[PDB]
Amino acid sequence: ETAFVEVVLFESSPNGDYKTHTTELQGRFSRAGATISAEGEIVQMHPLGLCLYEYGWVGVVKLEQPEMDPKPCLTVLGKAKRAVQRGATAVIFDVSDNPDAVEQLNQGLEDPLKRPVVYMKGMDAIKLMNIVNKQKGARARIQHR
Amino acid sequence: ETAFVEVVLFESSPNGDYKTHTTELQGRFSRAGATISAEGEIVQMHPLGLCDLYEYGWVGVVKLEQPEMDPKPCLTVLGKAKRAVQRGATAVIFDVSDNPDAVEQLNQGLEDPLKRPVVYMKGMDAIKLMNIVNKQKGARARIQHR
Repeated sequence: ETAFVEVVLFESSPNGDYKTHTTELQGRFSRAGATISAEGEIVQMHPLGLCLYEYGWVGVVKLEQPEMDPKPCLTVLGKAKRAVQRGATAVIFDVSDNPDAVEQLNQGLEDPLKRPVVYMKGMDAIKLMNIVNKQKGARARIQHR
Repeated sequence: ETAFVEVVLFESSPNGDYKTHTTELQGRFSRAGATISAEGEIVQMHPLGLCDLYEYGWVGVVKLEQPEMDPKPCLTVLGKAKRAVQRGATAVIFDVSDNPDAVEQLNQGLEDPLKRPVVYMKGMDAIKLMNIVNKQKGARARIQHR
Protein backbone atom coordinates (compact mmCIF):
# COMPACT_ATOMS: atom_id res chain seq x y z
CA GLU A 1 0.00 0.00 0.00
CA THR A 2 1.13 3.51 -0.83
CA ALA A 3 2.37 5.96 1.84
CA PHE A 4 1.45 9.45 0.79
CA VAL A 5 4.05 11.66 2.36
CA GLU A 6 3.66 15.32 2.64
CA VAL A 7 6.83 17.18 3.56
CA VAL A 8 6.25 20.65 4.89
CA LEU A 9 8.85 23.42 5.14
CA PHE A 10 8.18 26.20 7.58
CA GLU A 11 9.46 29.61 8.62
CA SER A 12 7.83 31.42 11.57
CA SER A 13 6.68 34.66 9.99
CA PRO A 14 7.67 37.51 12.29
CA ASN A 15 4.33 37.99 14.15
CA GLY A 16 3.75 34.31 15.12
CA ASP A 17 2.08 33.08 11.90
CA TYR A 18 3.85 30.43 9.90
CA LYS A 19 4.80 30.49 6.25
CA THR A 20 4.91 26.96 4.90
CA HIS A 21 5.61 25.13 1.69
CA THR A 22 4.41 21.62 0.99
CA THR A 23 5.71 18.88 -1.25
CA GLU A 24 3.69 15.69 -1.72
CA LEU A 25 5.70 12.49 -2.21
CA GLN A 26 5.10 8.78 -2.28
CA GLY A 27 6.54 5.57 -0.91
CA ARG A 28 5.03 2.28 0.26
CA PHE A 29 4.17 0.98 3.73
CA SER A 30 6.37 -2.04 4.42
CA ARG A 31 5.11 -5.21 6.04
CA ALA A 32 7.79 -4.55 8.73
CA GLY A 33 5.67 -1.82 10.20
CA ALA A 34 2.15 -0.76 10.57
CA THR A 35 0.04 0.70 7.79
CA ILE A 36 -1.20 3.79 9.62
CA SER A 37 -0.90 7.53 9.11
CA ALA A 38 1.80 9.25 11.18
CA GLU A 39 3.44 12.67 11.57
CA GLY A 40 6.22 14.65 13.29
CA GLU A 41 9.44 16.52 12.74
CA ILE A 42 12.06 15.00 10.52
CA VAL A 43 15.31 13.77 11.97
CA GLN A 44 17.87 12.64 9.43
CA MET A 45 19.79 9.65 10.78
CA HIS A 46 22.82 8.08 9.30
CA PRO A 47 22.10 4.32 9.04
CA LEU A 48 25.01 3.64 11.49
CA GLY A 49 23.50 6.21 13.86
CA LEU A 50 21.23 3.40 15.04
CA CYS A 51 23.86 1.16 16.79
CA LEU A 52 17.74 12.32 23.11
CA TYR A 53 15.34 13.55 20.39
CA GLU A 54 11.85 14.75 21.44
CA TYR A 55 9.21 11.99 21.21
CA GLY A 56 7.35 11.57 17.90
CA TRP A 57 10.02 12.30 15.30
CA VAL A 58 9.98 10.91 11.77
CA GLY A 59 13.24 9.13 11.13
CA VAL A 60 14.63 9.58 7.62
CA VAL A 61 17.50 7.20 6.89
CA LYS A 62 19.29 6.99 3.54
CA LEU A 63 20.61 3.42 3.45
CA GLU A 64 23.96 2.90 1.97
CA GLN A 65 25.50 0.58 -0.51
CA PRO A 66 25.38 -2.86 1.08
CA GLU A 67 29.13 -3.33 0.55
CA MET A 68 29.86 -0.18 2.59
CA ASP A 69 28.43 -1.90 5.70
CA PRO A 70 29.55 -5.57 5.58
CA LYS A 71 28.65 -6.73 9.14
CA PRO A 72 25.86 -4.24 9.95
CA CYS A 73 25.16 -3.71 13.69
CA LEU A 74 21.46 -4.45 13.05
CA THR A 75 19.02 -5.52 10.38
CA VAL A 76 17.11 -2.75 8.63
CA LEU A 77 14.05 -3.85 10.60
CA GLY A 78 16.24 -3.83 13.74
CA LYS A 79 17.35 -0.27 12.98
CA ALA A 80 13.73 0.85 12.63
CA LYS A 81 12.85 -0.78 15.97
CA ARG A 82 15.66 1.05 17.72
CA ALA A 83 14.43 4.33 16.17
CA VAL A 84 11.01 3.76 17.58
CA GLN A 85 12.38 2.85 21.04
CA ARG A 86 14.15 6.17 20.85
CA GLY A 87 10.76 7.89 20.28
CA ALA A 88 10.37 7.78 16.47
CA THR A 89 6.67 7.83 15.37
CA ALA A 90 7.67 6.53 11.98
CA VAL A 91 10.72 5.63 9.92
CA ILE A 92 11.29 6.36 6.28
CA PHE A 93 14.21 4.57 4.65
CA ASP A 94 15.64 5.81 1.35
CA VAL A 95 16.49 2.48 -0.27
CA SER A 96 17.85 3.99 -3.49
CA ASP A 97 21.33 2.53 -2.73
CA ASN A 98 20.13 -0.70 -1.12
CA PRO A 99 17.23 -1.98 -3.24
CA ASP A 100 17.43 -5.41 -1.52
CA ALA A 101 16.52 -3.68 1.75
CA VAL A 102 12.94 -3.84 0.54
CA GLU A 103 12.63 -7.66 0.39
CA GLN A 104 14.33 -7.73 3.79
CA LEU A 105 11.64 -5.50 5.30
CA ASN A 106 8.70 -7.17 3.60
CA GLN A 107 9.97 -10.59 4.80
CA GLY A 108 7.13 -10.60 7.33
CA LEU A 109 9.02 -12.84 9.82
CA GLU A 110 8.90 -10.87 13.12
CA ASP A 111 5.40 -9.47 13.67
CA PRO A 112 5.26 -5.82 12.68
CA LEU A 113 5.96 -2.59 14.49
CA LYS A 114 2.93 -0.62 15.57
CA ARG A 115 4.40 2.44 13.78
CA PRO A 116 4.86 2.85 10.07
CA VAL A 117 8.05 1.89 8.27
CA VAL A 118 8.00 3.45 4.79
CA TYR A 119 10.50 2.87 1.96
CA MET A 120 11.24 5.46 -0.71
CA LYS A 121 13.43 5.49 -3.84
CA GLY A 122 13.91 7.07 -7.22
CA MET A 123 12.51 10.53 -7.79
CA ASP A 124 10.65 10.80 -4.51
CA ALA A 125 13.73 10.05 -2.36
CA ILE A 126 15.75 12.62 -4.26
CA LYS A 127 13.08 15.19 -3.42
CA LEU A 128 12.89 14.02 0.17
CA MET A 129 16.66 14.57 0.49
CA ASN A 130 16.52 17.73 -1.63
CA ILE A 131 14.31 19.19 1.16
CA VAL A 132 15.59 17.55 4.30
CA ASN A 133 19.22 18.37 3.46
CA LYS A 134 18.74 22.08 3.35
CA GLN A 135 16.22 22.97 6.04
CA LYS A 136 16.42 22.54 9.83
CA GLY A 137 12.69 22.49 10.62
CA ALA A 138 10.78 20.16 8.22
CA ARG A 139 7.66 18.15 9.07
CA ALA A 140 6.51 14.79 7.59
CA ARG A 141 2.85 13.84 7.32
CA ILE A 142 2.59 10.23 6.35
CA GLN A 143 -0.90 9.42 5.19
CA HIS A 144 -2.61 6.08 4.62
CA ARG A 145 -5.66 6.72 2.43
CA GLU B 1 -17.23 10.47 11.24
CA THR B 2 -15.26 9.31 14.31
CA ALA B 3 -11.82 10.62 15.20
CA PHE B 4 -9.82 7.94 16.89
CA VAL B 5 -7.47 9.73 19.26
CA GLU B 6 -4.48 8.19 20.90
CA VAL B 7 -2.90 10.43 23.59
CA VAL B 8 0.63 9.35 24.54
CA LEU B 9 2.39 10.25 27.79
CA PHE B 10 6.11 9.86 27.73
CA GLU B 11 9.37 10.54 29.55
CA SER B 12 12.84 9.33 28.77
CA SER B 13 13.98 6.03 30.26
CA PRO B 14 17.49 6.37 31.70
CA ASN B 15 19.23 4.87 28.61
CA GLY B 16 17.95 6.94 25.62
CA ASP B 17 14.66 5.06 25.21
CA TYR B 18 11.19 6.38 25.92
CA LYS B 19 8.69 4.96 28.44
CA THR B 20 5.19 5.63 27.24
CA HIS B 21 1.61 5.27 28.25
CA THR B 22 -1.14 5.37 25.65
CA THR B 23 -4.87 6.19 26.02
CA GLU B 24 -7.34 5.67 23.13
CA LEU B 25 -10.25 8.18 23.08
CA GLN B 26 -12.86 9.17 20.51
CA GLY B 27 -14.36 12.29 19.01
CA ARG B 28 -15.72 13.18 15.57
CA PHE B 29 -14.28 15.14 12.72
CA SER B 30 -16.30 18.28 12.02
CA ARG B 31 -17.18 19.60 8.61
CA ALA B 32 -15.05 22.68 9.39
CA GLY B 33 -11.84 20.71 8.85
CA ALA B 34 -10.64 17.77 6.83
CA THR B 35 -11.23 14.15 7.75
CA ILE B 36 -7.57 13.27 7.78
CA SER B 37 -4.98 12.08 10.27
CA ALA B 38 -2.79 14.41 12.27
CA GLU B 39 -0.26 14.06 15.03
CA GLY B 40 1.73 16.34 17.27
CA GLU B 41 2.35 17.72 20.68
CA ILE B 42 -0.62 18.92 22.58
CA VAL B 43 -0.88 22.49 23.53
CA GLN B 44 -3.77 23.27 25.85
CA MET B 45 -5.12 26.64 24.79
CA HIS B 46 -7.65 28.71 26.68
CA PRO B 47 -10.52 29.59 24.27
CA LEU B 48 -9.98 33.32 24.94
CA GLY B 49 -6.33 32.70 24.04
CA LEU B 50 -7.01 32.83 20.29
CA CYS B 51 -7.94 36.58 20.16
CA ASP B 52 3.73 33.84 21.68
CA LEU B 53 5.23 31.33 19.22
CA TYR B 54 4.64 27.57 19.24
CA GLU B 55 6.77 25.05 17.43
CA TYR B 56 4.99 24.33 14.14
CA GLY B 57 2.82 21.16 14.20
CA TRP B 58 1.12 21.18 17.57
CA VAL B 59 -2.31 19.76 18.27
CA GLY B 60 -4.28 22.37 20.13
CA VAL B 61 -6.81 21.39 22.74
CA VAL B 62 -9.45 23.86 23.69
CA LYS B 63 -12.11 23.44 26.28
CA LEU B 64 -14.92 25.79 25.35
CA GLU B 65 -16.58 28.07 27.86
CA GLN B 66 -20.22 28.02 28.85
CA PRO B 67 -21.61 30.32 26.17
CA GLU B 68 -23.01 32.82 28.76
CA MET B 69 -19.41 33.25 30.03
CA ASP B 70 -18.28 34.72 26.70
CA PRO B 71 -20.91 37.21 25.47
CA LYS B 72 -18.64 39.05 22.96
CA PRO B 73 -16.45 36.28 21.51
CA CYS B 74 -13.52 37.61 19.45
CA LEU B 75 -14.18 34.88 16.83
CA THR B 76 -16.44 32.04 15.81
CA VAL B 77 -15.24 28.65 17.04
CA LEU B 78 -14.26 27.96 13.41
CA GLY B 79 -12.33 31.29 13.45
CA LYS B 80 -10.32 30.10 16.50
CA ALA B 81 -9.65 26.75 14.78
CA LYS B 82 -8.48 28.71 11.75
CA ARG B 83 -6.37 31.11 13.84
CA ALA B 84 -4.71 28.11 15.55
CA VAL B 85 -3.73 26.52 12.22
CA GLN B 86 -2.21 29.83 11.06
CA ARG B 87 -0.13 29.79 14.32
CA GLY B 88 1.15 26.36 13.30
CA ALA B 89 -1.49 23.95 14.73
CA THR B 90 -1.69 20.63 12.81
CA ALA B 91 -5.18 19.97 14.22
CA VAL B 92 -7.61 21.38 16.79
CA ILE B 93 -9.50 19.33 19.39
CA PHE B 94 -12.36 21.21 21.00
CA ASP B 95 -13.90 19.92 24.22
CA VAL B 96 -17.53 20.83 23.63
CA SER B 97 -18.88 19.53 26.99
CA ASP B 98 -19.96 23.07 28.19
CA ASN B 99 -21.03 24.43 24.82
CA PRO B 100 -22.93 21.73 22.84
CA ASP B 101 -24.17 24.43 20.43
CA ALA B 102 -20.62 24.73 19.07
CA VAL B 103 -21.06 21.38 17.33
CA GLU B 104 -23.86 22.61 15.09
CA GLN B 105 -21.79 25.68 14.36
CA LEU B 106 -18.68 23.70 13.37
CA ASN B 107 -20.64 21.54 10.93
CA GLN B 108 -22.34 24.58 9.29
CA GLY B 109 -21.06 23.98 5.76
CA LEU B 110 -20.98 27.76 5.18
CA GLU B 111 -17.20 28.31 4.92
CA ASP B 112 -14.52 26.25 3.23
CA PRO B 113 -13.22 23.44 5.37
CA LEU B 114 -9.70 23.76 6.77
CA LYS B 115 -7.08 21.42 5.28
CA ARG B 116 -6.44 20.27 8.87
CA PRO B 117 -8.70 18.28 11.14
CA VAL B 118 -10.95 19.98 13.63
CA VAL B 119 -12.26 17.38 16.09
CA TYR B 120 -14.71 17.78 18.94
CA MET B 121 -14.93 15.68 22.02
CA LYS B 122 -17.35 15.48 24.90
CA GLY B 123 -18.58 13.58 27.89
CA MET B 124 -16.29 10.88 28.99
CA ASP B 125 -13.59 11.07 26.39
CA ALA B 126 -12.96 14.75 26.95
CA ILE B 127 -12.73 14.16 30.66
CA LYS B 128 -10.12 11.47 30.05
CA LEU B 129 -8.34 13.86 27.65
CA MET B 130 -8.17 16.75 30.16
CA ASN B 131 -7.28 14.27 32.90
CA ILE B 132 -4.04 13.67 30.87
CA VAL B 133 -3.46 17.13 29.54
CA ASN B 134 -3.79 19.04 32.88
CA LYS B 135 -1.45 16.83 34.82
CA GLN B 136 0.80 15.31 32.29
CA LYS B 137 3.37 17.43 30.58
CA GLY B 138 4.88 15.73 27.53
CA ALA B 139 1.67 14.52 25.80
CA ARG B 140 1.46 13.58 22.10
CA ALA B 141 -1.89 13.36 20.25
CA ARG B 142 -2.35 11.03 17.34
CA ILE B 143 -5.56 11.59 15.49
CA GLN B 144 -6.57 8.79 13.15
CA HIS B 145 -9.03 8.43 10.27
CA ARG B 146 -9.94 4.74 9.75
